[PDB]
Amino acid sequence: VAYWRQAGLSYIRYSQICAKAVRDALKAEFKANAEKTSGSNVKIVKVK
Amino acid sequence: DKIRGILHRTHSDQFLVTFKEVGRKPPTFGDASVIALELLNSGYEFDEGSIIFNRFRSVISYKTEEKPIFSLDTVASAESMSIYDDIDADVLRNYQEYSLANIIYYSLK
Amino acid sequence: GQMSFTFASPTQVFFNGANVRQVDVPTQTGAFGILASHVPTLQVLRPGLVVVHAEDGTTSKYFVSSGSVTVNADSSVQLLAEEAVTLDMLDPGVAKANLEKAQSELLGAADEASRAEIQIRIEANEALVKAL
Amino acid sequence: IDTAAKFIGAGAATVGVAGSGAGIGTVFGSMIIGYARNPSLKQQLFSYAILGFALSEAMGLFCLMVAFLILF
Amino acid sequence: IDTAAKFIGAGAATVGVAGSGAGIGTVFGSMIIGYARNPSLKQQLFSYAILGFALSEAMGLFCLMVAFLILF
Amino acid sequence: IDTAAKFIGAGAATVGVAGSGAGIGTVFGSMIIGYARNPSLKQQLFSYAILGFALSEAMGLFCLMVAFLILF
Repeated sequence: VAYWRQAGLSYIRYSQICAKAVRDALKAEFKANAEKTSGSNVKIVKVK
Repeated sequence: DKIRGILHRTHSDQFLVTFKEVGRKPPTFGDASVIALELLNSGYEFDEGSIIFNRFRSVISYKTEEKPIFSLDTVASAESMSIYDDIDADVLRNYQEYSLANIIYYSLK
Repeated sequence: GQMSFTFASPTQVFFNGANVRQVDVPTQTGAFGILASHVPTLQVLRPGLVVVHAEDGTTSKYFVSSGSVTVNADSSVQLLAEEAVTLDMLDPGVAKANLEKAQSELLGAADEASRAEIQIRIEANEALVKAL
Repeated sequence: IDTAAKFIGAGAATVGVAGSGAGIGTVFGSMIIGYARNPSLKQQLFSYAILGFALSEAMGLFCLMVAFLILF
Repeated sequence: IDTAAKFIGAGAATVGVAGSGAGIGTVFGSMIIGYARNPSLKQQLFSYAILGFALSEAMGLFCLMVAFLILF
Repeated sequence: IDTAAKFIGAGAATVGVAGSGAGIGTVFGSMIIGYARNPSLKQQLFSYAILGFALSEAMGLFCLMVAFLILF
């Protein structure tokens, strides 16, 4: 249990933020490999 | 898309969510985290499951296959985990979620 | 002795079936050392550096972000991580500036879970600087 | 005065069971935090905590046996 | 002189009841930490505490019982 | 006056063995939590408790032998 627990979060929602900070501390050379993974392409369709 | 388009007639009321725009660009691990996050925070608390996909053998012949998903913590609480160490129901809660994002990324590749 | 160490990113692979006697992993609920016959557990990770001691004279200073350590019944581990980079790809200079800006938004957070998101962000940058 | 030496000794040798009193209080403070990881209860988890009690209280009980010889 | 050996045996024997009072702080301390793993509490988790608490106090009362014999 | 010293001496010398039982409960109260993490009983773990009971009692049982030479 931590602060991300007992407030209504998930471990993916933990793992998204702490991995995003590593992609901001990279240099200009290895910024394209942070652009490579960047997995925001799946759309969301719920019928209601 | 083409899973939802086929099953739009017989099983239009057994859908949870549908994910489109898949397969144009190559799949990555972030898209395996977008799907697995929304499978939790939907309101549907489930206890077993399974995934179906096409694991290929060669250039010519593939095969549609079947793999199960032990998502529930207590079905993952059996005789074979009492041998293991200090893992509680909070550590196993965080761990069993992360293997849901690793079976989707295996399935997507 | 008679161990197996596997270390894989999603896109690349560091170690496959090659073990060197000692692995140091930052666990979510503390830290541990793998004595090559350690009592097996199923743990998950916090932001922190992994210093694998090669046999090979020297060590290997990796830095994971969030993954999973599964040491199992037979003497064999499987350490899988999402963002497993080395030290020289990171810049210390941008890591100093990112700390206090996330502390500035911490007082400016009205909600209770949005403020809890800010507490996640300051912890990862705190282990960023002290590893450097 | 000869009877007084009988009385002074046993009350002093009484207190050698005070630590053996707390020496059985911790062997039950383990099996709470021991069982609550690994439910293998009826097997040798409980059977060992039986042995640790009767051994330790016997060494407290022999300390009470010398209290009687000072008394008698 | 005959009264003075009554009270040293009264004072020194009562000392040993301190030890078993230290023991039941352990077993009630350990039930707090055993419950925080595995909430199966109303089962033999809590029942082992009342197992242990009665067994440690039985030693401490066994210490205190000689205080009423040797004084009288 | 020789009799008034021999009986207070040994009863004072018995007090220390309370220290022995209050550690000897720990050496089985660590083996309860020892085997319940990793079932390595028949190997070197249980034999350490056999050494652990044998060692700390030798710190204890010698103190009883100190009480005998005061009595004799």
